[PDB]
Amino acid sequence: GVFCYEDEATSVIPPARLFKSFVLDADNLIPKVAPQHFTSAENLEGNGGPGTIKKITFAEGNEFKYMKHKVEEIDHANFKYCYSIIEGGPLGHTLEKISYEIKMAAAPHGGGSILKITSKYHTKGNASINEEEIKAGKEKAAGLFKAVEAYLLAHPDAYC
Repeated sequence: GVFCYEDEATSVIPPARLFKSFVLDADNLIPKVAPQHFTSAENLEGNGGPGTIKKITFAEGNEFKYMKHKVEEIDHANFKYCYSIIEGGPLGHTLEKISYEIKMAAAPHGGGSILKITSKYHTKGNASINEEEIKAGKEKAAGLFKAVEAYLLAHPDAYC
């Protein structure tokens, strides 16, 4: 089954900075912002736009594997980034893909942003929403939006 999760939250930053940190500099920023679950990244093969595989290096406790993060549509004009995961630790037994859709919208907050991450989980036809793996995916995605709300609260300017 595809399950469809979202975390919509409010940031100190205009969404240009919030998309440009979370998604565009995901390669170093996410692995500095939940540094316990992600260690580093590399742009594996891609044109910078969609059809790009990023390789985000990935952990539980210690470093585990490379995970492969597939860019499917970027939109800095609406501060969106849609992506996918063809291979990875979560993909590993029970999932055939995961998607993410970022949209970053305007907020009622002064100078701020609505961040969204979506994540969907395409559970292999042998497997559910892994109560183990999808409860991790939803809590680790919250990890980043909260830790980025703090880190981008301290470097609002960096991604300008």
